Amino acid sequence: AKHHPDLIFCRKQAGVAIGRLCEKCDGKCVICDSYVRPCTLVRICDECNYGSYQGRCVICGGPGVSDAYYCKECTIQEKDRDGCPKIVNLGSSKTDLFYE
Amino acid sequence: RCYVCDQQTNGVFNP
Amino acid sequence: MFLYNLTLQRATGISFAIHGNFSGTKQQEIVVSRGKILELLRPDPNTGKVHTLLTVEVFGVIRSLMAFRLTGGTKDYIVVGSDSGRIVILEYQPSKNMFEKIHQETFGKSGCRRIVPGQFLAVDPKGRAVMISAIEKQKLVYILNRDAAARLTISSPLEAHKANTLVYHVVGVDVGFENPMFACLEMDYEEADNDPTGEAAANTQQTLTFYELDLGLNHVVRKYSEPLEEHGNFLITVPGGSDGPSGVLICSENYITYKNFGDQPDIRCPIPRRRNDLDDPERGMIFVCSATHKTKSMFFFLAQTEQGDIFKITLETDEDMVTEIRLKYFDTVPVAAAMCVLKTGFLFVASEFGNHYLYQIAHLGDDDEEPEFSSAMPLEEGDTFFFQPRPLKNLVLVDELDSLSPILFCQIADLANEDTPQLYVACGRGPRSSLRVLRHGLEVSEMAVSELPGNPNAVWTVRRHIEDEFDAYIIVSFVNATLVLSIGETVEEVTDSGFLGTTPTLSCSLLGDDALVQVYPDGIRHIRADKRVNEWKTPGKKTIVKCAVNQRQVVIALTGGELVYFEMDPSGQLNEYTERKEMSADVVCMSLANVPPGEQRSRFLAVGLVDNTVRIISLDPSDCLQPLSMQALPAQPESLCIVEMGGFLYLNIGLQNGVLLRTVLDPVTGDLSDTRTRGSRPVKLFRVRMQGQEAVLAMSSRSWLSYSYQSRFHLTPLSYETLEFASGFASEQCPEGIVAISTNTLRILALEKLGAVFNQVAFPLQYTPRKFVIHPESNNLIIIETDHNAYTEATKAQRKQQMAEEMVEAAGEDLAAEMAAAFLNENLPESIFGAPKAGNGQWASVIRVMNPIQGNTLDLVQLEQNEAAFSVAVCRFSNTGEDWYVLVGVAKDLILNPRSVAGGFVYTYKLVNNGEKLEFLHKTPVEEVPAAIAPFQGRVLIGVGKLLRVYDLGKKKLLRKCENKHIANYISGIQTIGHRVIVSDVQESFIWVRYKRNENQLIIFADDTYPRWVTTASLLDYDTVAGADKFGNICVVRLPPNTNDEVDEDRGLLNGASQKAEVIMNYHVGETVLSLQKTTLIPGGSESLVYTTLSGGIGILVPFTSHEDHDFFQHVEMHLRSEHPPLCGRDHLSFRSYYFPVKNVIDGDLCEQFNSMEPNKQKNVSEELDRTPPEVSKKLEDIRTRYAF
RNA sequence: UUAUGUAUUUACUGACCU
Ligand SMILES: [Zn+2]
Ligand SMILES: [Zn+2]
Ligand SMILES: [Zn+2]
Repeated sequence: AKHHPDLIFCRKQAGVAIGRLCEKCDGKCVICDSYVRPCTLVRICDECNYGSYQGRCVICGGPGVSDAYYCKECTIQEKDRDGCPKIVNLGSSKTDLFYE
Repeated sequence: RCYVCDQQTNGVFNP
Repeated sequence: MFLYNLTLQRATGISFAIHGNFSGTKQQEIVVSRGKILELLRPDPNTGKVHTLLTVEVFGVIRSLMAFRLTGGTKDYIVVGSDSGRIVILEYQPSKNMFEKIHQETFGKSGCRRIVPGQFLAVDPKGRAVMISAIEKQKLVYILNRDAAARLTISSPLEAHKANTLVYHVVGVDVGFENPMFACLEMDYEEADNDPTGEAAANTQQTLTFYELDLGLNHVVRKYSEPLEEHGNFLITVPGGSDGPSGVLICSENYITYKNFGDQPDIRCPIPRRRNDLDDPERGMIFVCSATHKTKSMFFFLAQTEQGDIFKITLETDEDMVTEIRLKYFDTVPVAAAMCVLKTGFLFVASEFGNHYLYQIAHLGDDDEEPEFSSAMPLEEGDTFFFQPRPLKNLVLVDELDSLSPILFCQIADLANEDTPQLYVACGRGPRSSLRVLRHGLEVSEMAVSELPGNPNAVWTVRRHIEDEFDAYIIVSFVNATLVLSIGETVEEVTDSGFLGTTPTLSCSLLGDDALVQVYPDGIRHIRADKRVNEWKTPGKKTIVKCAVNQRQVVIALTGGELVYFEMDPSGQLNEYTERKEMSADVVCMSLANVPPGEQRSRFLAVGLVDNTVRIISLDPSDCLQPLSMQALPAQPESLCIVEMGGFLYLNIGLQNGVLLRTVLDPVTGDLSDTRTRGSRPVKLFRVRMQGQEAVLAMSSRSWLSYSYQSRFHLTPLSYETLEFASGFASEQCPEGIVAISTNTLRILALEKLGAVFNQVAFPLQYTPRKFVIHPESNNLIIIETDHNAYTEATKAQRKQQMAEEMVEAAGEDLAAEMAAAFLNENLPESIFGAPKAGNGQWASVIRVMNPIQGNTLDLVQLEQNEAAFSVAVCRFSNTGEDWYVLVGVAKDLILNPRSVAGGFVYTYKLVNNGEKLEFLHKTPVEEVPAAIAPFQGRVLIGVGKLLRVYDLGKKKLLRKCENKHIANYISGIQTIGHRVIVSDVQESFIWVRYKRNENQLIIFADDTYPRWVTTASLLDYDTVAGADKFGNICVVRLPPNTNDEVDEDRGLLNGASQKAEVIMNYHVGETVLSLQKTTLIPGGSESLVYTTLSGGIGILVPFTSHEDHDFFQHVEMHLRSEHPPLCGRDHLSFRSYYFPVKNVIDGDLCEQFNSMEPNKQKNVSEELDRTPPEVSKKLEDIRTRYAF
């Protein structure tokens, strides 16, 4: 995300699998991470959609509910035509909070 | 054009 | 300030062309790409012509295009790879007549990048995968399948990435239901860029590489990788599996090579050069086209060298392995971008410059006479297999499809004294180049002539039965002559024919089976074989006015009005209705039309009255002589017509100045009168038949045909004069047509090219015409022709004589000096066989004064061998008197890459007497190529290149008067408004320069901030300058309101001038605009900037009047970017903002696709606009009606 | 008088977070 600067994206080739967002993060854009003007569906790679990882949230990794989208401001900057935006690592937040 | 709202009759006039 | 783009005659040059069963039937279709346009063409086999069926604007650059057939499939899907990061697979739906987008998958950022794929596109021949690949580093494989709804599906993109790797071409290796393989010519360059010795990048030969897709393992592996002992440029698929020896031919400079992996030894065949063609100092020879063909017995390849010499390559294999390849000189056509040989034996060639062609293949195979050679015959000493070029033997020309690409220079001028202006166009590359004159009318071609004396009023066209075509008679009357001529040969005045009645006649028609009605003073005739006339027409007195006939039913009037019908009996003779209205007089015209069904009355009555009124009356027996719906007209109609034109009955009145087009439906009459104008003599509306349907020829000062070409209502004029009448025509002398004269003669006409907008007429030229000027006294064109790599014909004659010399010198003892003489006096047409190419750095050039009426070389002046013209201006000096002058900027030894001129010249000519010839005056030298000449205040201004010099005449040579040296890189354009100079740099921009009267200085006082690469420009105001660039944009640079000129002459502002000018539009066109001109295309219209691009297209930029129009069309196209996205996926706002962001220009080619959606979308947009879709289509064609065609 | 290194509060940022 933009808030947690240590989160890294997957960035491999985007397949045909449509991204999903959890119930806690519905309406969030994936890159600019806002709520308004969703314009373009999320296509995620086949390694980040395999088996146990199907229909899972792009950001949280929770169980997905609705489809994921990019903003218009991510679309017209063509930040959707890079790799798949599946946030891979879980780092330094929601880990120490689990230990707290 | 017309009298009520100056709409274009465009020649069209009917009963 | 606020503009609006429209294309008038959209682009015609073809870059890619593919063929296949796109409709889904047995017959085949061509799909071509005009670059920005994607078109479907049907090669109509029986008549041989080529008909366009659909043309869409994809708003991208179609970087590659390829059709594929799904495994066990009927229809082929088109596959488009573009500047968007999108593969997009299209299906031609014939029903709705549009390209249904099947799928659209995103794989990288957009624009014509280097890394993301889209440039090269290969497909598996069975139809299971498709590879889209870039010029560097990355390739993608999609796996195509079909699922249970017989529907196409696409997997995730497989990856075939390979770093530091060029790709020259990629192709589908046929393997019959095996793992699909793709072959590509690669090159790895990392050791070529690591070693500064330079030789490591000199021995870095290509590799043929095969990518095999493990469908079992779902990834792409480099299977084979074999180097090449020469650099191949493109590959050709060989069919295989069961059909042939599966592999890839490799075309290359002077070679063709069959390679196939595993076991085939590499088969080399050196490319046949011509016998002793005079274009080779040292130059190789490549192919440019492939054109495979699978004739269900064997397979062959119609390859093509770069001159145009088509070869018939046939693989003849003794084993399952290949044995040896062999080829022969098939034929020669102009050089093509792509070929599609067709089953049913056609050959379509798409010349990249000039006209496209469709040939019928006459002698396929051609295995009878010709000296064919092969690969594996032990021939040494280079090529050693020659061929003598020859005219056509294997092909016959059938269709010449027209194109304006490349429009190199253009003028809007009215030189031929016609009312509307004309487009004078330079066109073509090389010996196929042409000046082309374009008008707005239609191709009115006369096939026969007669000379009808007196002053005839009218003509009518009638047959024996409804079933024939000969059209047995043709009647012509003015007051008292009937003259019902025989239609065929020996057309001459008639005696009392089998249909003739009396002399003073006024109408005719076929009413019954063979029963004619002819009308005169004692009107009623009814004549089938016996002259069964019953001529009453006497309500006491009145006997002549206003005939109005149909095929089954009649309504005629007398002085009075709503009157008699005078029908017939369906088994017998005529009768009448005695129910009359008698209508206080008021009649100028009546007209009707009849339907193809109807065992009843089955028509509608329209009458036009002397008062400012028309009237429609339904005369069905229930509700007879009872008026139905009312009218409005300003002055007087003088004409009426009813017609049906689609596949709503289109009521066409005409008044004495303007014309209308209503939309009368049969029970209810919702009129909706479309309007348009036509001296202004009263128009006359005559229903004729073209192409299969009917239309109205409405006639005035000039004639106007109003025909519905795919429901578009082209109201296009005619190229002939005024003709005062019209009627239909059919005969075996010419199948359909129009006989149309009320003035002193008689013409049988044909309207041949009927879809298009412009009338091309071409005047052929020798070389590539750079630009031309217009001698304004006694209008004549003065053209400079210039071509790199070309001989001037003095060197052609010297080179031919030299060839003859060494052919009679090289051991002639044993003999044939016949060969040298026959070589000297047999001159091949260079427009047919390709011009010879003079190595490098040679430059042919001539100067041609030409009549723009007949198109004849009124004067021709050659130049020397390397002395190439670049700029021309006619002018009239001030120090000398009235006499004209011609200034021609010439360069010498230019060599254009790397650029090293040897300094140029400026020739001065006098252009005596009327302008018909051209006397030399003097020859001044100059130290860099004078690429811009411009008359200014009785002198000239010459851009030497970084140097702007004023000049004046001397009797020895030209004399400079000023000079400037602060203008940047290179001059390419100079235009003046008077007291100001606009200097177009070749790289930066427009530079304003002031010229002083008291001094002689040239002071730069304004420039622009953007680098632009300006190609041409035009002045619009005293301040603004509209210009265009090499990349495709159009800028308009308006000076700020202050910018005081008075600057007398060290810091600049940003390393430039001080008053930075500013930009008030940027717009992308996709093609290089080469001619911008401010003009008015239709009298009664308005000014509009006209751009003529390089790829043949012609467009306009149109200002908006008021902010309601601007805001309306802005919301229209802002809705259409949402509802109607472009075909390639290329985002329309980000196509028009390709290099610079768009500003204040509304793309009206997106707007005029409002008329191309299904009416659900149209109702969504129109109620989102709060209008109705006919109201929006009216408002949307008003602008094209007003400013343009 | 710009300035460092640190012990060190106070303010402030990211629609950060059950
Ligand atoms: Zn966003
Ligand atoms: Zn991923
Ligand atoms: Zn989430």
